[PDB]
Amino acid sequence: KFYVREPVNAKPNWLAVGLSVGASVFMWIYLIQTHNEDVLEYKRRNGL
Amino acid sequence: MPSTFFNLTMAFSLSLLGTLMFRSHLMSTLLCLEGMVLSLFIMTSVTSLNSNSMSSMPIPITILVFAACEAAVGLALLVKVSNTYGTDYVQNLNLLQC
Amino acid sequence: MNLYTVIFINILLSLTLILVAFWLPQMNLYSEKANPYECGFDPTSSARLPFSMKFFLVAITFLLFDLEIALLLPLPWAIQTIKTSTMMIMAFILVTILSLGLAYEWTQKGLEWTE
Amino acid sequence: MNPITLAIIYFTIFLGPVITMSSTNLMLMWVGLEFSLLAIIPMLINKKNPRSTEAATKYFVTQATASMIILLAIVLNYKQLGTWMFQQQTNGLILNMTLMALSMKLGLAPFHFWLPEVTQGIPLHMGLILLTWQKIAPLSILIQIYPLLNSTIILMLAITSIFMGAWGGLNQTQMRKIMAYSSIAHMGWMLAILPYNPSLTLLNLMIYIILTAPMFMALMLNNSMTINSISLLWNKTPAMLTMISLMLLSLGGLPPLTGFLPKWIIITELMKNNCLIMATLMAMMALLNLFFYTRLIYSTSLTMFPTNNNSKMMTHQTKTKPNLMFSTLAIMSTMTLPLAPQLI
Amino acid sequence: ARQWQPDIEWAEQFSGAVMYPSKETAHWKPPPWNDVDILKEKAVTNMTLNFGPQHPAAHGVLRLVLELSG
Amino acid sequence: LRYGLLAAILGDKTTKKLHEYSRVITVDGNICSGKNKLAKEIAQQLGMKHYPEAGIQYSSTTTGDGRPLDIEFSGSCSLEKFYDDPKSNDGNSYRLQSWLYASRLLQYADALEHLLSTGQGVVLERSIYSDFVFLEAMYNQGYIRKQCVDHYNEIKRLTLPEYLPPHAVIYIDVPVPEVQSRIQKKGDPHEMKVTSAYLQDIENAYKKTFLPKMSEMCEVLVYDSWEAEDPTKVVEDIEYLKYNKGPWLKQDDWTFHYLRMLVQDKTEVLNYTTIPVYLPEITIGAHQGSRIYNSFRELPGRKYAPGYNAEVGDKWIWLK
Amino acid sequence: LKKTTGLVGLAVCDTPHERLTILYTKTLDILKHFPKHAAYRKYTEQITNEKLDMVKAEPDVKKLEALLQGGEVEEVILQAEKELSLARKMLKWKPWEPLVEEPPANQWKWPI
Repeated sequence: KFYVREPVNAKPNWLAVGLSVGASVFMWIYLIQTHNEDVLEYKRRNGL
Repeated sequence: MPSTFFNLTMAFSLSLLGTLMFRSHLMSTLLCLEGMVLSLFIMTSVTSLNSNSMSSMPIPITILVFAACEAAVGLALLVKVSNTYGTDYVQNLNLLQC
Repeated sequence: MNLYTVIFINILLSLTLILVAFWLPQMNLYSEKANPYECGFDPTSSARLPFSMKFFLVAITFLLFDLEIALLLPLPWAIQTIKTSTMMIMAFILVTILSLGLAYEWTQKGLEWTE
Repeated sequence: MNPITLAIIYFTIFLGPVITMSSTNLMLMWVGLEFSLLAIIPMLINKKNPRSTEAATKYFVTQATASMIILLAIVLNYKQLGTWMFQQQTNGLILNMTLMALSMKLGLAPFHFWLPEVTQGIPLHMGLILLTWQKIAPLSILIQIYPLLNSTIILMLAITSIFMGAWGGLNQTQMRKIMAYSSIAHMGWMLAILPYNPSLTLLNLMIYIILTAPMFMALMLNNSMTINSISLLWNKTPAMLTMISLMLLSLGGLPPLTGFLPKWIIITELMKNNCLIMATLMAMMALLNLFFYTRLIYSTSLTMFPTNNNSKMMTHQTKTKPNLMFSTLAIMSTMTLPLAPQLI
Repeated sequence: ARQWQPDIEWAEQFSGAVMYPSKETAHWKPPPWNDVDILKEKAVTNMTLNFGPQHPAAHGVLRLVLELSG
Repeated sequence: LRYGLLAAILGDKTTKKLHEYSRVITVDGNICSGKNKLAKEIAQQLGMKHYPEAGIQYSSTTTGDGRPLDIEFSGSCSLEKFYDDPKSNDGNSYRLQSWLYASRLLQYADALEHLLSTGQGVVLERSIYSDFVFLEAMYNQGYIRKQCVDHYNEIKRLTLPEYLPPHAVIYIDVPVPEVQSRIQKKGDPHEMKVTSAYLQDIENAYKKTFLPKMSEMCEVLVYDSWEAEDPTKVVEDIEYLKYNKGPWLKQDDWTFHYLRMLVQDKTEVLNYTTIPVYLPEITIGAHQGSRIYNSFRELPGRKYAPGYNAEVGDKWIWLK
Repeated sequence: LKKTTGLVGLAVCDTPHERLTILYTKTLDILKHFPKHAAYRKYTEQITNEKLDMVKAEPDVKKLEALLQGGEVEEVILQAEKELSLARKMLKWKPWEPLVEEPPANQWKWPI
């Protein structure tokens, strides 16, 4: 409304925000899963 | 074999000396680069033939292929250089001193 | 020995003809007879001035195509291979690459001449 | 350039070094080097101005000569040992010739005079590619033959490179030449350690690349190709000043920043191998670099040089050029000393 | 009374082709802002060819002085 | 999708868009020659967009709010002061000329962007190709200095060659006494002080350097005032112009792409306007520059990036 | 529409009637600046008015060409442009003015 030229970032790029947030949560989930799996494997290999 | 290889080594060395010692013309320097390439080709082919190492004789032909590609690039650069400074004299090739 | 002999005889024959030509006829030499020729009127400049070439691009392309002929020439021996699938595939790839390069230089008005 | 030509040339530029690094046969490594040279030349001569043609011709002549000498080394090794890779029993002169020619390709002093001119006569993005990517293929070959190299020759090249680059950077008032001389100095440092521990050469190369790429992006942000031009940063784009300062200091080598770790670890290894005299000289002379970086910092961030009226209009426009990689690489190249143990 | 900030005289130190000047380099000049250099025009000279009179295609008596490039 | 190599490959090809009336037409003439009158009608009849002549506040109007900004932010130059005192010791003359040239450069970039993006021709009242007439008049009078002229010439050398020339150049010729009388009639107190020598130098430039040079690269259409009256005639001449002899004929998709990429980034357009040549008229000085810059970035809507100022009304910043 | 004009270099005009009206009207406008007694003004106005009247009357291109008796309508257009340019040049020259000078006594005498 204010800018004579509509700003390039006028509105959120909903595809971009969704991709970013989904990737972030996916990375966190995968990381915690791998940490648990690796702890279990370490204990198995070293006899607790 | 050994004397021939020594002579080819001297030929390459003389060509390299000519390359490193300029003399006004860039096309002449390109020709010296060619002379070095030819000496190397001959040395490689002689070595392969004398060893009977047929599995290595593709390598010399690749040497020729890439040397020709480089020569083509050099000649194109010459085209640009002449289209600018009117000739191919390397003295005019000194704008980047400053 | 035989190829050397025949080629040396050819060289000697040509040189002998040149020597006969240059040492038999009566020679009268003066400057006007010895000056260059241009259709009756003296030259206006040297013949060693730059002579721009309008086909330089195709000259360099001729270098490249000569080398690709170089890559192709081993085919008569290659076809005797036992890995015919690979040989044929590689030859087809090489010829296709040659053709595509020619097509690009054609469509970019490369084979045309500068004016 | 059209998309097809761009794709082909960039693919060849990417391929060259990949071929060199992945190839076992020395001749195929040489093929990789030749690919790199031929493909880079047109990108250099893109702007089609007299300076561009001058630089392209210089680069082509120098690189072609060096590559022919490398090919001689390979061929003589073939004659000697009936193989296509340097072995433990290859002649010392052959290996020294390979070392010389790769040094000339890389730009080490004394074989360095060509580099600053080539970097000055070409745009900034091609300056980045030349001063970063084109160093990977030559260094790979040396890393592959580090057991065989002559410490005397390598240390002569290293010390001369440090001295010449440090002295050279002082005088220059052109950003591209300054980057070239910084490249020569850091290259002296990378080569100094190659005979002893090549992993540190790789470490220093990666640090140098992460420090240099963002600097070239910063320069490209306004085409600031001179000290005066960069001085106007405080008006044209203020926020970038902190990174420019910190990255310049890191390249200089002040401890708290990452740029310290290369020099520190290299000195550690050199003295472990008893190279005290050379290490001390290099550490001493690597301070003129800090000097002629501090001068840039003075000019840009710690003082406000006279500005221009027309920059008022620039202030009105909007700009979008700072990528994400500038931020990422700048932070990674300045604030990563604490994680040093993982890097070595 | 106010923080001194660089002036034109101070900033013109960092303007020469080389900063620490020398007698040898005193004739150097700063490189052009864009890489283009104002070079002296190359006078393109075209060959001059008589093309006659004594030419098979000149009809006997024409001195068609031609100016040719290539 | 901001124009880039990807956009060009997937589409957005200019030669496809260019039509009969995708041209650049530039009116020209001495002051108060009816330039705006002619240009508005030409554009409206030929379906093209009208571009008012670039002024001191063109950039301020084209960016952000669009209201004229304080002269401190908009160039610290005044045409009123130029007329009241030409030979001012504050460099008003050359500051004005350089600022106006840079503004014209920006407007030319904008018009080229429009033409290449949508293929709708553009009518410009004056062009960077004709701006030098005023500078020549100033120098012929004792107003500005040879060093100012050198700076202007160098900046033009650095900027002008990048772009393409106008398709057609229309010069509305009006004699010196006639323009003087029209200025008196308009009766702007500062404008009336202009000198017939200054106007005569303007005309001499326009007819001795501009039109000769333009004729090489573009179609020229000279008119008198009575011909300029009735735009339909000029419009008809343009309509039946056959276009040749110009750099515009050697362009293609992959030249328009790079020209468009240059134009689209305005800062890249203005890059060489800010070359660090320390001309005392244009050298602002650190303290004043910092003060002005801080105030500007404190102006409403100019603190942050376009789509990021919340005081203005931008929303959803946390996901932008 | 005509496939071509027999004359080489002359491009077929897509809008001949409008082009002809434009040119003739423009020339009529130019001729007003001449003095009324100007013989050029009088004669050229007669000719242009006749041609413009025929242009308005006949819409068919072929029949209009037959009327104009100039051959191809493209050539007629070219001649109209020539007339306009000549009208401007005559305005500059001022040929209506009296004889510049008399010939010497017997300049045009023959046999001598």
